[PDB]
Parts: sequence; C-alpha cells; structure tokens
Amino acid sequence: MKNSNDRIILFRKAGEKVDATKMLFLTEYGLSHEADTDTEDTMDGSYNTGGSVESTMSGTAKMFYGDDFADEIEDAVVDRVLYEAWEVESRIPGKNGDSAKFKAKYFQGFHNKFELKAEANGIDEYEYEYGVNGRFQRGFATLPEAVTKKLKATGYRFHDTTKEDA
Amino acid sequence: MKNSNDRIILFRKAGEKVDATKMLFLTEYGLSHEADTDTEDTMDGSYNTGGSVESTMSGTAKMFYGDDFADEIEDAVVDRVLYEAWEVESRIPGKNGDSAKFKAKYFQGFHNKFELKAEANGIDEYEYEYGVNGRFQRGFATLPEAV
Amino acid sequence: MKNSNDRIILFRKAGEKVDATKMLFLTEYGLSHEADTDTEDTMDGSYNTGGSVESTMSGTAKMFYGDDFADEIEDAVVDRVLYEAWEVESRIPGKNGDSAKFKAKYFQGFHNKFELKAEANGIDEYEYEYGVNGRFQRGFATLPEAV
Amino acid sequence: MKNSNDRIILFRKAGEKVDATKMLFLTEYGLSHEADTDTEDTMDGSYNTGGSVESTMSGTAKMFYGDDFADEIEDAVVDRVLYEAWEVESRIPGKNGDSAKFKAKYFQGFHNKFELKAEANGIDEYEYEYGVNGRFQRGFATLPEAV
Amino acid sequence: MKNSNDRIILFRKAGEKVDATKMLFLTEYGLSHEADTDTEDTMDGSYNTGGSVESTMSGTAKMFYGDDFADEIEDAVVDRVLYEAWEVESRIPGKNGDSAKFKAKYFQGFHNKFELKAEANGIDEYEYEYGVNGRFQRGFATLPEAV
Amino acid sequence: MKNSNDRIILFRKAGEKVDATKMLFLTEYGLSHEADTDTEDTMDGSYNTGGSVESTMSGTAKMFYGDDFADEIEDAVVDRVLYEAWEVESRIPGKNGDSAKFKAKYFQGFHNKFELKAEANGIDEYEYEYGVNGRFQRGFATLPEAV
Amino acid sequence: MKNSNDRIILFRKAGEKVDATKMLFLTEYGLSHEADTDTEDTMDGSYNTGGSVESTMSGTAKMFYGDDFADEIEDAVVDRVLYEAWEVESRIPGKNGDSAKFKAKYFQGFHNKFELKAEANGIDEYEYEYGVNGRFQRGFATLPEAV
Amino acid sequence: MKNSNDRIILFRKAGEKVDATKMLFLTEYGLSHEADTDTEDTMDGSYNTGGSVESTMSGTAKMFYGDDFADEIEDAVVDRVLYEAWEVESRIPGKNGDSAKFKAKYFQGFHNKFELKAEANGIDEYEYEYGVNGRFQRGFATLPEAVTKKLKATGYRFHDTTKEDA
Amino acid sequence: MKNSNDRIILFRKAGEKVDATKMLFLTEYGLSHEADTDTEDTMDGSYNTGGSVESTMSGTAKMFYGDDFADEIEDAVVDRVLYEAWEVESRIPGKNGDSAKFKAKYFQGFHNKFELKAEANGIDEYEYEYGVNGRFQRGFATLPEAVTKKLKATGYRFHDTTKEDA
Amino acid sequence: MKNSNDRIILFRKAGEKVDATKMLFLTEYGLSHEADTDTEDTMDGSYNTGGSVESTMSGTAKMFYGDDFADEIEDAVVDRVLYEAWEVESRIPGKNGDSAKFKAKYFQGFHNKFELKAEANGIDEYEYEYGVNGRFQRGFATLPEAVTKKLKATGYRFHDTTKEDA
Amino acid sequence: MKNSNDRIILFRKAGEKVDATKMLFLTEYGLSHEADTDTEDTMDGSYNTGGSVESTMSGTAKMFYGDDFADEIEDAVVDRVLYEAWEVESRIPGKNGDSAKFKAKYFQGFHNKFELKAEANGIDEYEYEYGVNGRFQRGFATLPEAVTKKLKATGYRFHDTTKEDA
Amino acid sequence: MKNSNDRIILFRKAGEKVDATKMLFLTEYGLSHEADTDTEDTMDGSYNTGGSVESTMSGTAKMFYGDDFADEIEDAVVDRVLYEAWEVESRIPGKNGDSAKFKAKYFQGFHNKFELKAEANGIDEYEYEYGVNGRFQRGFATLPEAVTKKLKATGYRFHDTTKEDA
Repeated sequence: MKNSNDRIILFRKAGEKVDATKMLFLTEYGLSHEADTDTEDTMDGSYNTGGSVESTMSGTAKMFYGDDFADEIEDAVVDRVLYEAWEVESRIPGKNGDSAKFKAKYFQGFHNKFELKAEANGIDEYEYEYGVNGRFQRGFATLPEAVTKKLKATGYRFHDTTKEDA
Repeated sequence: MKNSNDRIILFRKAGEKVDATKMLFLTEYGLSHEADTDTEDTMDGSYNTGGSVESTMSGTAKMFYGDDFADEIEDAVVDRVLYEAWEVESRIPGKNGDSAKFKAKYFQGFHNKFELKAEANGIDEYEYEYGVNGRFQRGFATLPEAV
Repeated sequence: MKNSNDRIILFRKAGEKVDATKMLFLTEYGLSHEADTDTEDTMDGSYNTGGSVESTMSGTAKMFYGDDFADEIEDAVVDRVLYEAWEVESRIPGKNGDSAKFKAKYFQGFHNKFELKAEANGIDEYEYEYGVNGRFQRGFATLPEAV
Repeated sequence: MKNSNDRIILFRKAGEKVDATKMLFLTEYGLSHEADTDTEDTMDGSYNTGGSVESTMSGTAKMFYGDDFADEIEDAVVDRVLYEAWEVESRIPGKNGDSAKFKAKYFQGFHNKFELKAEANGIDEYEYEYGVNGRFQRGFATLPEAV
Repeated sequence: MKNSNDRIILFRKAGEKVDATKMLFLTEYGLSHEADTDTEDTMDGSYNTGGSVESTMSGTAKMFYGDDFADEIEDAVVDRVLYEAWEVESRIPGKNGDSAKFKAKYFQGFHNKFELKAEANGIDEYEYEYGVNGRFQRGFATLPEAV
Repeated sequence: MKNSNDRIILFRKAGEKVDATKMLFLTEYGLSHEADTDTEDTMDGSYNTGGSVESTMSGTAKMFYGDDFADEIEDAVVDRVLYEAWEVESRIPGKNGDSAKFKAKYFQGFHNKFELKAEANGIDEYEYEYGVNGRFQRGFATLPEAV
Repeated sequence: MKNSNDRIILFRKAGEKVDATKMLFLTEYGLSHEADTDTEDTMDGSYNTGGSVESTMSGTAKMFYGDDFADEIEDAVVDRVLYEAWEVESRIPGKNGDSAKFKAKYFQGFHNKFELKAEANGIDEYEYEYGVNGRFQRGFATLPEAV
Repeated sequence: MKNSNDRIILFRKAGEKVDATKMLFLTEYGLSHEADTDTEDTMDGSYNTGGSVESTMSGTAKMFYGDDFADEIEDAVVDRVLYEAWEVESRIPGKNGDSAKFKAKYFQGFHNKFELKAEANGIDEYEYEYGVNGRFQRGFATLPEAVTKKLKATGYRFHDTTKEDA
Repeated sequence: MKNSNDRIILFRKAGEKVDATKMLFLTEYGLSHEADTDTEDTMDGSYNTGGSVESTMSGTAKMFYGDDFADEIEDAVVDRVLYEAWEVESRIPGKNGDSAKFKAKYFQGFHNKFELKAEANGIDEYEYEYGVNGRFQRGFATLPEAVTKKLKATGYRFHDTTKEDA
Repeated sequence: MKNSNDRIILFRKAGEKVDATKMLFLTEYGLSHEADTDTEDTMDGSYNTGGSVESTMSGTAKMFYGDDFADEIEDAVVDRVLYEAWEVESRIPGKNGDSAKFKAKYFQGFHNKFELKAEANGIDEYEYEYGVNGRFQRGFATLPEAVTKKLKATGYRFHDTTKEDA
Repeated sequence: MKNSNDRIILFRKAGEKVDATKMLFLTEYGLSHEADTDTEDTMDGSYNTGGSVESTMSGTAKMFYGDDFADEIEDAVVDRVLYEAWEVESRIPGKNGDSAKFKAKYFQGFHNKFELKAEANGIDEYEYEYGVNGRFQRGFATLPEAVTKKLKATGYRFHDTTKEDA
Repeated sequence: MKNSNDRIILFRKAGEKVDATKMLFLTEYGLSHEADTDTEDTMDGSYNTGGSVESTMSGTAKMFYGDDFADEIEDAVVDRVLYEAWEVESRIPGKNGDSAKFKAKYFQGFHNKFELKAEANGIDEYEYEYGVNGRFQRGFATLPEAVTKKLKATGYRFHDTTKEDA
C-alpha cells in the first residue's frame, strides 16, 4: 500500500558543509543487507556468535542535461571519495514535536561501482552500486528547501491561446 | 444534447507563441484515457496497482487547398516536434470576466501518428493521433476571429 | 421481462459523503465477471486452480450541457481517484421497512477508462470502464429526488 | 430435427441437495469440447500427444423480475462456488422404468464467467460461461413440476 | 461440377470392426492440409525446411432424434478414443472389379473438437474438428445400404 | 484493362518432364511478395536491413469430375513434393520468333497448403497456397492444345 | 476540397536518372507516419522517449496491357532495389519561377510489398507498400508530358 | 487441494515476552531443507553416517504504510538479533482436546538476508531469507487474538447512498 | 508411446513393517544416474577401471489437505531417516506366473533435499530430491490394496436431480 | 540439404555376439568433439604439441512400451558396461563394390550419464550422454535385417469399411 | 532528458600526431567504473584505506564498407597498441570563453577485447571492450573539422524529376 | 552498410599443396580476439608490459550431402591436424595493380572444438570453434577458380513448359 515514488534519496559529500542533493530520475532501486553468520558449532550442539554484514544499495538513473551530479558520483567511484547518503521517506512525518522531519535511513560509504549504458535514439541511463560502512542509522530527518520545491514538480500549468502566452 | 460539431479543436507549436489555428472538416473525433492497473496477487489479499495513464486523441478530417495545417502535422509526427492543443466546447462561456473565453481542456504533447487516405472520385481524408503527455488542464480559452 | 432502461446506475467519490448523482442517457451498459481458472496438470489427476476475478463494467452514454459528471469521470481516470457505484434495479423495493430503497449492487473501485467520441452532425458519446475492486455487495439503496 | 428449445438446462449448487431450478429464456446455447493435442516431432516418426480437454458451455438468456437465479450465477462466478448442471434433452425418455426421466448429461464445475448487457428500450441479457471440470456423465434425469 | 452433397463422409472406431455409419445433414465441410515450412537463412543461400503437415477436417451438421452418432463424437473428443474416417466421392466407381466401391480417402486419427450450438426456434447444429494423424490413403470404398 | 480470366496458370512436377496441365475454374487468384525489412537503430543514424522475401500465391478454384489435378495438389502438400508453375498472361506474345509463346513468370517451389470446402447444394471449392522458393524468372511460355 | 484523383504519384529508380513514369488507375492511396514513443516510467516523473518513425505508403491500382510498370515494382520488391517517389499535388504551382512545377513530397526507399489479385470477370488489381526510408522532403516538381 | 492463502506466518523476537506478529502482504514464500550427507564409503561397501542440515525459509512482502515490522526485520539482519518464527497453517485444527490450536512448524534463527526493491509508480517490495537453527519443531499452536481478527479481513461492507454514510 | 500418468511411486520407511504409501499429486519427476569414470590413461593408451555413480531422483508435489506424507518426507530430510522407495510402472505386468506384479525400480537412500513454495491464491507445491544408496534393483513388484483402489480414482459418478442425491 | 531423420543409431554390448539394436524415438541428438591443446609456448615463439580429446555424444528418447532398451542403457550407466555404438547414415551407400553398406561413425565407450523426466499427461522422455574411448573410426557399415525392416515404418495402409477389415 | 545520439566517440593512436577519428555506427555503448575496496577492519571498528579501480568501456559497431577503422582496432587488440580515446558529449559546450569546445571524458589504455559476429543476410557487427589506464581525465575538448562535418549527416536532400538530377 | 553474405571463408590443410576449400552453408560466424594484459603496477604508478592473446573463430554450418568437408574438420579436431584458414571478403578488391585479389585475414591453428546437433524432421547443423596460432596476417588474397564459380550460385534459370525441358 505504498508507492515507491514516495521514497526520496538524498546525497552529500562528507567533508562538505552544504545541504543535500536529491537524486533525480532514478528508475529502479534496491537495498540489500546481506549477512555472514560467524557461527561455531560444537560437536554436541550449535551456536551463532556474530555476524559480518555486507550491506549495500543499488540504483539506476537517466542522465538529464540539467544536473552534473552523475559526474560527481563517477568522480567518487574513481577517486574513492566518502559519501553520506540517506533515503528519507516522504509522507511519513514525525510523531512527537516533529512535523517537517521525515523517516529516514542514513548511511555512509564509498561508491564501489558505477556503470552507464546507452543505445541508439535512446535515453542514456546508468547504474551505481554503493557500499555501506558498518551499520546504518535510522532517525527522522528534515529536508532542505531545495528538495522540497523539487518534490512538487507540477507540470505545464494552464497557459492561454492566441499569443497570450507561450 | 451537444451536437458534436460544437466541439472546437485547436493546435499550435509551443515555440510559436503568436501562431494560432484550428482543425477543420472533422468527421470523427475521439479522446481517450487508458488506465493501466494490473493487480498482482497477495496471500493476505490483493492490491490494485496505480499505473500511468496514456491519454490520446484521434481525429479524422478532410484536406483542402486553402490550408496546409495537416501538412504541418505530417511534418511534426516525423520531426517529432512538440505541440499543444485545445479541446474547447463552444457555447459554454466563463463565469465572471471570462465570458469571451469558453470552457476548454489544454494539453501539450506530440503528434504520434498521421495517416491520410485517398479514394478515386472523393476528397482525401487525413487522420491524426496525438499523445497528450500528462495531465490535461482545464479552464477557459478564447477563440480567434470569433469563429 | 425487465426493460433495460429500468436499470439505474449511480456513482460518487468516497470522500464526498454528501455528494450524490446518477448516470444519464445510457445507450448500452454491460457488467462482467471474469474468472481466471487455469488448471495445471497432475499425474494422478487434475486440479482446477481458483484464481482472482477481475469484474468490471462498461457503459456508454451521451453528453449534454446541463451536466459535467462525465468530465468528473474523465478526471478520475487520470487522477486515479477512488469512486463507488450503485447498480440499482428499480421497481424492486425492500421487504420490511426498506420499500423506499430498491435492490442494488454496491461496489467501490476506480474508473479504468474514459473514451468519448464525436461525429459530424451528431451528439458526442462518452464510454467508461470501471473496475470494481473486489466483491460486490448486495442490499437496497434509496434514489435521490424520487427519480 | 430437434428444435433447439427442446434442450432443457438445469443448475444447482452441490451443497443444496434439495434445491433445484432451470435456466429460462435462452437465446443461444453452445457446448464445447476442446482437445489439446500438439505432436512433438520425432526422428523415426511422430507421436500425437493426448492432452487434457477443457470442455465448457456458454449460454445467453434474458433477465426478468420473477427470478433471481442469474443473480446467483453472478454471485458464484465471484465467490467461485461449485455448481452442477444438467443438459437434458426432452422428448427422450428412459427405456425400462426410467421413462419419467429423459436423457441428459450431468457435469459438475464452476461458472467461469458472467456478463450481462443492457440496451436502451430493450430487455437486458445475461451470458454465462461454465467450465465442466472433467468427464461429463450420461444417463437420465427427471424434470421438476412436469416442465 | 460436383455438387457438394455428393461428398459422403463416414466414421467408425478402429476397435469396432463390424460397426459402420455415416455423417448426416452436413451444411459445410472443409478439409485442410497445412505445410509448416519456415526457411532459416544461410550465408551462401537459403534452404526451405520440410516440416510436418497437420491435416485436419472440420464439418458442421444437424442433430436429430433418430441418431446419437454426434453424441459418440462428443464422447470421443473427451475420452480421446481413436477413430477412422472415409471421405468418399460418390458417382466415381472403380475401374476393374471395384465398381461397387467409389473413390475415397481413408485416414485414422482422433476427433480434436466438438462444439454444438442452439438457437431459439431452430434446430441445434454440431460442429466437429478431426485430426487425421498422418498420411491420408487413397483407393475405393463401399457404401452401406446402397446409400 | 486486363480481365482477370486472361491470366492463365499452369503447374507441373519437376520430375515429370513430359507432364503438363492447367488450373481450371479459378475464382480469385492472388500473388504476393513480402519484404522483411526491419531497421535496427544506430547512434549516428539508421540502416535498413535487406531481408529475404517469401513470395507466395494463393488461388481458389472449383472441383469437377473430369479432373483430379486438385487431388495431385492435396497430395503434394502432404508428400511435400516439388512443383513448378507458370503465371502466363495470354494475349501477350513474343517479339521475334516467340509469338506462339506469351509472356509468363516461372517459379519452382512447393505447395504450402490445400484447403477445400463444401456447402449443401453447391459445388465444392478448393484453395491452395504455393510458396515460390526464390526469385521468379521471366520470359515467354507456350500453351498446350492452343488453350 | 481536393478530389483524391488530383493527387499524382510518380516513381523511378535512383540509378536511371533519365527514366520517369507515373502510377496509373489508383483506386485507394494512403500515406502513413507512425511514431514509436513508449515512455518508460520514472520515480520522480515520466519521460516520453523519442523513437524512430517508420513512414510508409500503400496504394492499390489496376493493371492493363499498355504498361509493365507494376511488373517493375513486383521485380523491385524481390530484387530489393532502391526507388524514389514523388507525391505531387497538382493544381498547386510554385510561387516565383516554379509555376510549371507543383508542390510535392519526395522520398527515397524500397518497395516493401507487392500483392496483386484476380477475380473472375474483372480486372486484376495490384497493391504495393513502399517504405520511405527517412525524412520526406518538400518542394516542387515538374510533371512529364503535361499530364 | 490447498490454497496457500491459508498458511499464516507468525514472528516474535526471542527475548520479548509478547504475542507474535503476523507478517502481512507476503506474495511468495519458500522453505528449503537442504542436507549434507556425512557419508563414508568403505573400499568394499558404502555407508551414510550423519547429515548436516542447512534449512532456511525465504519470503517476499510489499511494505504497506501501516506496519513498521519490515524495519524490525531489517534491524535484525543488521544487528544479528535472534528471532523465533512459526508458520501456523490455518484450517487444520487440533484433533484431541484441541480446537483453537492449529498445525504449525516452529523454528528460530537469525535473518541472514534482507533486500528490498522498488520501481517507478510501483509498490515497493522486499525479500528476506531467514536461517533456521538446527532442526525445527512441529506442534499445534494457538493464535493470538490480534492475528485472529486480522484473518477475517472483510472488505468494504455495504454502505449507503445519498449521505447516510461515507 | 507411454503416458507418464502410468508410472506410480511407492514409498516406505525402512524399519517399519507396513505396506507402502503412494505419493499423490506429483507433477514433475526425474531420475538421474550420473557416473564418475575412474579412468587411468597410460602414456601409450587409455583405460577405464571403474565408476562411482551418483544416482538420485527428483519430484514435485502439491500438498493436499488429506495426506500428511509430505510432513514425513520433511521429517526425513531434517532427521536423516532411511527410506526405501520404488517406482512401479503400471500397465506392465509380469510375464511368467506373474500377473498382479508390476515392473519396478527399487532403491533406498536418504532424502538429501526438500523445499516447498507457494504464491498468492495458488496451490502450495514442493520439490524433493532423494539420493540412492549404491545401485538400485529391478524386479516385478506387487502393489498393496490401498494403492490399487486409489489407482482407479473415478470422479463424480452420475448423481440425480431434485433431491434424490447431493 | 540433409534431413536428420536419415541418420540412424545402432548400439550393441561389446562382449555380446549379436546384431545391433537401433535406438527408436530419439528426438534430439548431438556429438561433441572437444579438444585440450597440450601446447607449450617458448619465451620467443609458440608451439602446439599434442591434444587430449574429450569426445562424447548426447541423445534423447521417448520410452515406448514395446522396447526395453532404455533399461539396458540404464543398467550400463549404473553397472559401467562397455558399449559399442555407431551412427550409420542412411542414403549414403558405398561407392566401390559396396551398395548395402552405409557411411558410419563407430565408437566405443561407457554411458557416463542417463536421466529421464516426465510430466503430467505427458510422454516420459529421457536423455543420455555417452563417452567415447579415444578416437572413433569411420567406415562403411552394413545394417542388420531388423533395422532395415524397421526403417520402412509404413503407417496404417488402406483398410476397408463395413467389416471387411478392422 | 538526454538522447544518446548526442554523445560522440573520438579515437586516436597515441604516438600518432594526427586528429582524432570518430567511431561510426556504434549501436550500444557502456562505461563501467568498478572498484576494489582495499579495506582493513580492526577488531573493534572498520576502515577503508584505498581502492583499486578496474575501469573499462564497451561498445558495438556495424562494419560499413567505407572505413577501415575496425581493422585498426583489431590490429590493436592483437598487437597491444596503446590508444587514447574520449567521449566528447555534443550539445554541452564550454561556459567561460569556450564555445567550440565540448564536455568530455578522456582516457587511455589498450583494447583488451574485440569480437565480431555475423549472420545470414545480416549486417556484420562487432563488439569491443577497452581498458582504461588508471583514472580518466575530464575537460572541455574541441572537435576536429572532419568530425564536425560528419555530425551534420543530412540525408538525400531534395532532388528533381525527369532527368534534372539522379 | 555491409551484408555478411559478402564475406567468404577458405580453408586448407597445411601440408597439402592444393587450392583452398570454401565452407558452404555457414549460418552464424564469429571471430573473437581476447587479450590478457601482462601488466605490472608499481606502488607509485602503473604499467602495461605485454599481452597474451587468445584469438579464435567460431562458425556454424548445415551438413549438406554433397560435400564431405565437415568430416575433414572432424578428423582434424580428433586428430589434431593443423589447418590454415582465411576469411577473404568479397567486393573489396585490390587497390594498386591488384584487381582479382581480395581483402583477407589469414590465420592458422588447430580446430579445438567441433560439435553437431540435429532434431526431428530438421536439418542437421554443427558448430566448430577454431583456435589461432599467435597473430594473424592480413593481405590481399586471390580466390581459386572453384570458389569463384560457386560464388555465382544462380538458381533455377528459366526453363520451358510442355516437355521442352525438365
């Protein structure tokens, strides 16, 4: 009972004191939290001791002229830049003394892969896989004004005919 | 109660702000909104997916000598230029200060198809299919030359 | 023995509790229940799978000046708002205290399609397809304005 | 030589042993047996696979006031309840002690579809498709109320 | 120059050597041979594959009281028993000692489909499709009861 | 300006050099050449692939007593023997020493389908589809028996 | 207002610069431009892909004795030679120094299909489908022999 | 002759003394019991000695707004929390002095994997793979009231027209 | 020229003195007899010495309410119980002084895998892979009365209308 | 320009002095001759020296009641019996003083794999992979009378109506 | 909002002082920037230290008669010639004092793979995978006149009838 | 802008002084030039030193009665015979004092694989993979008369009716 369009992605470069940057035009998306069971089994029983996680998140996108962000992702991949990213679900606001904040999943890592593709008379898309350093942290997050105005994204409001407006 | 010929239909390219025109000699005009909803099953119940809606309109008209508009359409379908159109119902004016402009639906998209047809001893007829490209807005619009 | 025009058909948005209306100038109305049962074979025999049933109803009607309801429908198909409808058979009242309300079928779902059509020197006709979204309930319902 | 209207057609739910009824105002009734045999080729020859046979019957009838059976059918297609039906040819009685009961075919399955239809100034017609779910048995069956 | 009704058409089960019969009240009868040849391309040229040929025949006829054969057919399509059939053209006798037997085509296969149909105030009609299962042999065959 | 019945159409098996014949009682005859060209897109432009062309011809004719040729055709489609055919237009002779032979198209291939059909109180009609198997050659050909 | 028979239609092979001709006895002629636009969905919105447009034209005409052009067409579809065609509207001359040449559309491509057809006691008719292979240019062109 | 809808899943966190939690809107489901044959073969015979099992269970789901359970599953995967889960088949009640209890398969472990996915204008689903510590235990289990009332799940009962009810 | 429906599967637990148990509603089926060629090749020739076989049989099924057998299979997989199973082909009876016996393939082993699956409004099926200890043995086998009566499996014989019978 | 139907397969067990046995109702067929290049490359050149081949042949079939041959193949697989097999192409007879003989490819080996499969209301097919000892030998071979009469395989010749014949 | 047709590929052989060479008739295209996380994890934390990248770019093409370039690519693959290549995106010109220059991605390497394919009555295409030495460099690049005139690529301008022009 | 039909394949056995042999009825075709980058990376840079190539060429064909060539290929694969082969593209003749010669790619090796396949009422095709010793050589090659006359391959010229010709 939840449309994915609702979820939103925010990015930022760690040692940069600026507001986040939404990721536009991502078609697919995925977030895998694997686990490796450090289990040691007795000869007369069994036990699990620990777990080494291998979290990660995958996404696609469509490379529109306007934003140069994909270039930043690529520079991160090739230059091994640390990036902090969080998916901040819209339409799930705070409960107690929190209304503009929104549910989230904040995690940091390095972009361990990035790969585009393009065909004739076709939009040129790409796919990035992003690691996750350790465990992620959840917590209600607020959005920056820029992302808020983008979220609206109204399309071609009513214009008029015979030269009143383009 | 509305005679079809009351429905007036205009087009123009987005770039050409000044330009204005109307489609002539319509025989059959048909709008369409097609909702893509295919529920995928669930153990505890079922959910009805909300999919996109590819609305489109198909009209057939005739082709005479004092007009080339249909040629502009068969140009656009190929060059894939953008257009925007106005489905205005006449005899339905504004409410307060918009009386000169009658109710209409405005939508911007491309012409997805052009197909004309000839028949020995008969006037040639051209049909066109136009994809609306998103939500269709409402309001009122003013006609040119009072017709 | 029932003349089709006895079948009365109402719609309204779930949110607008107060709102009420009826469809007018129906020409052909058709309900449908489609059972998806495809047996998959078995060595010892065969089993008939029980699949979902996507019931839907399609109606065509005319479009006149003193009404905009059809416009609300061509709005909903796009905006994909929910609606709920009432297929009430008149001349069939309650049994004990429900006489004013006649038998009907109630079901809530979306409008899956709108397609109108024009024809030179003729009234424009709009057709609509509505998906019922689940089991259709039975009972009796009351008409507005005694008609 | 048999006039179609001689073919009589009954239904009832398996659970309701006592219940009995008949379909009324048939216009077109059609049975069908569809053999799925697709030979897959062989170097030394060819073999004709023996596949299942999904037999089904489709009937259209009218809908009047003194009956709700068709409503039970449009209920079953949704609720996917079992039914069992009798295709009895009248004017064909038993041979020794079964004269009161005429030849018939008996088969139990679900109603796979219901689709009714209206038309301004005309009686509404409902069509149904019933899947037989296996081999159809033969014998003789007795009518109710001598008709 | 041959009136269709000259074509006589017989069936019988392989097991029942003694049994013999004929199809009655044909309205439209049609044989078919369908060659599956799909050339797959080649750099130096092209080769035309020689595929199997699924020949089949479809006939419609009427259904009266003094016959149950059609019921045997609607039995076989389900039970998927083998049959063998004779497409004999009358008025074409042997050449030397086979005059009593007229030219015919003999082929053994299953009945792939049965579909009957009713219509208020009309005789019910049953159609059948029979798959021939291989090469169809030729020669002459003798009719029963001189008709 | 050519009346269809001027088109004369002959067949014969490649092996039987001496054999010659003609098709009789054509009602509708139709040749066809189908080009398979599906451009696959390219970044710098587009290229139109040059694919094979499966030409074929379909003719319907009648079936009388003083001929069995149609039976040879329904034999070939099954046995998948080769044939070769001649689409000769009469009233179009050679130019220098070929006047006795009229223009024609020659092509060798198989008969891809045979389908005859009967109708109570009517002459049975057989249709055939022939695949040409490659380029069709041109030239002039001589008729038998001056007709 | 344009009678169809005003539309004049010429063809010729690219190699044969000198050659020129016209299509004769058209009955129905139809041009078509088909835009392939299938939006693939996006989380933040939707984008309408701009795909290629496979324009093509289909015409049917008659076939007489004093012409072989149609034969050249049924040759090209097979040999897959290039051609180029001119859809010139007569009664529409130039503007300054091009009056002798009337408006026309020029496009070069292959003939994608040829299909002729015969009918006892009637003139044979050949239909052709031509793929335009890219953008269609506009301008004016001169007729041969003043007709 | 058994529709899957009947089977029901119940979860619970081990060190939590509360009633179980149904798992809503699971589309697919699977339960694999692999085995590793600790077999030793003589030079003049053959033998099987033991077997190391690698049981596990996989499931999908659809992430509706109402419940935050998927978040709990995820927290488990990343934090290695032990969970006890059992599928309790409905419509198969107890035989002897047991009517409210239902057939079941009880097992506990750790969630070794969790991974969601989401596309444009599409519901956002996910897939979790859950290990099984050792052998499972079967036994007739009773459901908690909450699960019982959910099981009913009637939909949009008959309302009325012209303002009597929404 | 042989319909698979004809073949029939019989199971039994080894140290149990009872009659076999047919396996109902198996859709697919398979029986792989791999081999490992213990071959030693000279420098001036070649030779095969022996072969280690890895026989096994795979099957699916559909989990109808009536029978609890699938539960027994599962208990085996998890508990490593030795089972003896044979496919006994119907419609191929004995030749010499044997009429009720039927051709067969008898083999013993442990169930090395079992795994079910189920989807919405779908029958819940499963798949099991069963090892084979060593070489199997062929020999005409007789069926137990229970399996014989099941084999008939007639469906909804002719009942009557207007209350004579359900 | 060659229909596969023409090719024919003959089998025989080595230490058996009898005539071959055709393999009926094989749908697919394949014959792979892999190679392993024992190549040694200098530091200033390259060389191929030898090659170890891994030839083999695969086939399917359809298990008709009449013949018990598939059982023999299976016994070979599980018992490691040596089998000599040759594909003898029909319609390619001898050239010089040879007319009844036919072109062929003769090879010996052990059946390294065999595996059947079967579905509901479906014919029960199988697939066998057969090794090849070393290099095969080609040479015109004659067929046994049995195979010759089978090759004809005419179907349901013209019978007669009204009790003259079945 | 970006058609791939816009992007353009330029090639050149390193020790050659000539202008670049566009690559015509490439259908697909791809550019993968993998990464290998040289990460060392403490026993009480985690850390990433470095990253070894494995960039590369893949493309197809269609082998038109006119150009012999594909032959040069092949000679490279087989001869291990160093090539410098850059994708220079059209319709994204310079910003400050730069108008003829275009955005780009310049990288050098060796062609680690090349492979064509061709079917009957089909255009003969090919696929090449090209490594990337280290990190690539971005920077606004200008095109050579040759590529500029090719970019236009107008098709069959208006000719005339009855012998004025071919 | 090049149809594959144009390209032609020529084969020959090395130690045989005869003219080449075309390969008829090949449907598919492929020519892969892999590379293995003998690269050594400093701790403060990177370098490529050499490359070991693994070129090869794959092809299919259709086994027409007329030619016995496929048998020769097979004999090679099994006997490790060295063959020299070159694709000589038609419709690309010599430039300077060369008109009958045609562009080509000459290479020799051993046939490392060969494998046929055949189905019911289907033409019997096969697939061969052929290695390449070292680097190939390109050079304009002339064709042998035999191949030239085959290239024409005209089909069923105009015959005549009523017994004039078959």
